[PDB]
Amino acid sequence: ELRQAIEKETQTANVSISVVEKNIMSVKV
Amino acid sequence: KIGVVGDKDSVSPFRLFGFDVQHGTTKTEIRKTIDEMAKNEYGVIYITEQCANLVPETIERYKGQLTPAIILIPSHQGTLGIGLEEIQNSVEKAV
Amino acid sequence: MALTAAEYLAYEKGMHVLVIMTDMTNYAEALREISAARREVPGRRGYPGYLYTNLATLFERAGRIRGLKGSVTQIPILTMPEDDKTHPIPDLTGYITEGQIILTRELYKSGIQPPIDVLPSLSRLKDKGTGAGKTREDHAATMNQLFAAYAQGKQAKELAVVLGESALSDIDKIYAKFAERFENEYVNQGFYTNRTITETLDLGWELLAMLPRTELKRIKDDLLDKYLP
Repeated sequence: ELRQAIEKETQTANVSISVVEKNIMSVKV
Repeated sequence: KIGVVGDKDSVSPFRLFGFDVQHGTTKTEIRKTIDEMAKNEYGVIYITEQCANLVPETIERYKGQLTPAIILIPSHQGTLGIGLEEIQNSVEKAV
Repeated sequence: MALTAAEYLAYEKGMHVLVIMTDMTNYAEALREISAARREVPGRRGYPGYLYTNLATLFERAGRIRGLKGSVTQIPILTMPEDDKTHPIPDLTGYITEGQIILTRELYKSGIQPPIDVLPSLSRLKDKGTGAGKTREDHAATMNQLFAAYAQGKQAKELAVVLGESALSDIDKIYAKFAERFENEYVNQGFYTNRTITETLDLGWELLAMLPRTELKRIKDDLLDKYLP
């Protein structure tokens, strides 16, 4: 639902991120 | 740390923000961008779907890696429908 | 000789006797030697055909007798060849003796002294010496609680190292923390450290106290708050 929404909004149309990666046992999230 | 790749007209608005925006057109150097975009720890990369059918290999390679977070996006014309593809085979592969 | 001497101390002197024999595996190896001397053909696994009976002849000579104040108790020790119970020496012994105390290589190599593993261990007449008049009134009730909690703690431990620490509910994590604390402080006392029965029982409570009051479903309302820290 995020993906499709994104598509429509995009089509009719210092700032960096820091990503600590949380964990859920096997992969990290 | 955010990078974006695509057509200048659609992607240069991202340069208002601190986004290392590229204008790559190549099949292999798009990877070369993404590969130098891999050893620098850019958390997220935004990609116009128009550029992604070029170097499909390189985003399947880092797909298992957390960084970079490779993201497909429609350009000013439109997406190629990479969303319809990758959410469909990924849901069925697991279950 | 020893059993005859033990029977001479109990049944004709009224004394409570305890017998300890080591090694019992060596007894069988020597029992095999005189069989080949008689040229008798071995029955199973190279051991003679009367091994079970020959063991019972010197094992089943223990216990009280009506009218007499004597007592004969045996603690035979044997080394299982290459840590196997299905071997004729400890297997046949099981059909004669009531229960077994098993030492574990994994425990001794982890510094546990004595390296007794209580799960495979067993005493068939344990409840006969528990309860008021012989021991504390929570003896049986506690025993099963520590026992069931150990297995659960061991299972929490095995899942922990395969799925990570976080996959555990934090009370399964305390069951795990319980299960190693259980071995290191309760099981492991030392070969020269005596522990009287009362000191052992409230020790269990001190370890059961780690667990909250909610899971302890083997103990009743008289005993749970009469002894728990």
